Amino acid sequence: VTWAPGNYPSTRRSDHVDTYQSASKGEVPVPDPYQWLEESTDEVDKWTTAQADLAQSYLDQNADIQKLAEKFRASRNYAKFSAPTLLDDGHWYWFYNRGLQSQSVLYRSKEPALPDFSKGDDNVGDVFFDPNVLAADGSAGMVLCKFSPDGKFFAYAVSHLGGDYSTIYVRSTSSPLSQASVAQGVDGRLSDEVKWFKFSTIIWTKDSKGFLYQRYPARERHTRSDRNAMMCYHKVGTTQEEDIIVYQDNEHPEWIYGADTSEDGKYLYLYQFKDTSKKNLLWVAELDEDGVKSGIHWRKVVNEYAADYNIITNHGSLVYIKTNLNAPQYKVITIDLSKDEPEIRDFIPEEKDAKLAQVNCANEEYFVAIYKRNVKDEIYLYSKAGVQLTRLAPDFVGAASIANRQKQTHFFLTLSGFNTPGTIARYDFTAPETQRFSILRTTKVNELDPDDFESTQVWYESKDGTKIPMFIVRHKSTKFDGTAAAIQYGYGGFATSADPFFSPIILTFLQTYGAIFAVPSIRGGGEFGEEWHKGGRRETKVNTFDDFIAAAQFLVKNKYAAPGKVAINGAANGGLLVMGSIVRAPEGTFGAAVPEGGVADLLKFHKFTGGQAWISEYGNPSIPEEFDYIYPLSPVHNVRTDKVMPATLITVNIGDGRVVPMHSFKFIATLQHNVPQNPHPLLIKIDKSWLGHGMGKPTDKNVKDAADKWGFIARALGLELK
Amino acid sequence: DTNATRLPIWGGCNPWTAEHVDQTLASGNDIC
Repeated sequence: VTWAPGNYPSTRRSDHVDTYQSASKGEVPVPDPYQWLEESTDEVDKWTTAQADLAQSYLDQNADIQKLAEKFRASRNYAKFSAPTLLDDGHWYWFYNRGLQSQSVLYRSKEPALPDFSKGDDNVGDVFFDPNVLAADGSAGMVLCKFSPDGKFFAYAVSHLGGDYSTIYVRSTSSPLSQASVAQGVDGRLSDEVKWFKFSTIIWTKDSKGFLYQRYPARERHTRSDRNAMMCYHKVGTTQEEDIIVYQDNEHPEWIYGADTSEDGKYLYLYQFKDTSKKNLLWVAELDEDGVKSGIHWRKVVNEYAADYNIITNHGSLVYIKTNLNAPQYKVITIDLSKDEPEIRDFIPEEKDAKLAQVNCANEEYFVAIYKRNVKDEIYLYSKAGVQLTRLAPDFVGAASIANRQKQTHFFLTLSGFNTPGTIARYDFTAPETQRFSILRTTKVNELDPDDFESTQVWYESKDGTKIPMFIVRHKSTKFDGTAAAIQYGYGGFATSADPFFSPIILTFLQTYGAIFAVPSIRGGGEFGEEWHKGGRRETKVNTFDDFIAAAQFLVKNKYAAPGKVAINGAANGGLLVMGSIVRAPEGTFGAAVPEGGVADLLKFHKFTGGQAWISEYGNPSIPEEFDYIYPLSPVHNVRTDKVMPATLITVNIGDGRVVPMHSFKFIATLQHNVPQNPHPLLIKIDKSWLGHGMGKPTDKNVKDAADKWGFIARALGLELK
Repeated sequence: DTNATRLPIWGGCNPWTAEHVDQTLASGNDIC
């Protein structure tokens, strides 16, 4: 009912001890007094209720949270839309959100012509597929979808609250799903029901008769682990009992699979992955009149784990592939399958100082390429002969992506950044030269003016001398004079790049309080290719934390931010980053900390759900040499009694299947035990709605959770509303 | 892509924070 120092809920300490092997020390007994917080019991429910009530009572003292909620709701209340796609029926299809809807709605053009979108989405299109009505009570979400190549069918993956897998349904594209259609008649879908779908997409064959998908074994209620994956094929207009097993491997039950089909109908491709590193196998089958069947003959083109290989397209037996083989910034190769021993050659060579992030074939023979140089995307068009023809959108600063179908005479680019809400560009091959590139739509926001904000990139030095760039965003009236507060974000792993992105919530906060936003490109990410990742993983993981701490220290030292006013935030691996940073950094480096759904027990992560796959990133705690570098880094095992911690709000969702909430529960119990008299509050907020696989929360709930996180940060850094 | 769907990460199209909530812009990029 009321927070003060030393007023935390009583938390039983058990006598559980685990024994590990260390290469340098031999046997190490490790106490785990909060092992019981791994479980789901009455005692755990009482403990979570008491923590969550303590956190809510503290937030209730802060009258600025309700004001932030109103500011944030308004900042998100503007229409949003995707790039459109032309199907073989001659009509264009795009997603549209009115502003605050929980799931966006798939629209279809009224006429078979590219709409003039300035007239408004409802005047040029009608509803084709509204995912909000999948269940009457809103408890069902569409996680992904794919139209067939001929445009006649629409496949869609659905999750429900409480569920660990998705289910694929199929419907005719002339049978829409709307409020009106559900009130007036039957659903209008086929009886097809493809269950146990996970960690996959939907890959149609070019004859439009069916699709490939990954599934797991059927499981009765009476544990939580996904093994023995199967790549399968489902024929449209049949039931799942008739689905074909395309590939599985009982000798390697942890491996998983992906697939692709070539545009000309000639090839089926199989990808295999052994863990979360960027290494895959690649096998190739030739299709014929018999289609997809059991006993497919596989040519094992890549059959050892060594590099990342992803198919772009083919012309006859020449196959174009994006790879990092001997090329950590990536490149394009060709593999010629007409030879018995395939001949491998560079098509677009590796750029030493820019990462090849994406390549698509457009208008049958051209290639569109996105390079990421200094964490900023650049777009180029190439000929069939591999000649760089031109740069597109040369003044754009941010992140970019391509949307097209190989056979068509246009493509789109979707562009966004720290002050670019969402621009959709079109390139039309049939128009005159000099009139091919144009802007289809621009996203207009609410209350905010993106021109009021300056985004720059600066460089700092890490502990070992390494030079690291960092994005900084401010409202233009804020000075770098040692007085502003800073919010610093990070992820730090798995070769994921911390790219620019647009958030109306972040910019609203910066303008409200005169704070700055900082995004350092720390090692472990993929900003500078595979060597950047290698610089912060397994035995070099410590560098990720050193880089993040040095960024915060640089902000204060060079007067971007005031001493003691740097707050840090991150999610999942980003939560690990925040929790490890508060433990390792000197006292007073940070003024607030918010880890969301984070990893924290680095000795037991591999014992739960899909954690085994992350041995690629963190190492294996049961190998003696690797224990020696993991143990000194595990946040749960390195909390001390003698360092003041900053104000901390841990957040978790109770149904999280990817990162079990165990991790956060153990960290917060350990904090409260070790520094019970800490002058700043150490709290955990626990959401008890059990989210289904791949589902988000409702919009209204996301607005409220954002007001709580940002209001907590504001108060901890001593910021007031004017 | 396939392998990224099981990272310890917040949400496809690289949503590495909670403020990535709005995915409408890229959601049409690969639907056929």
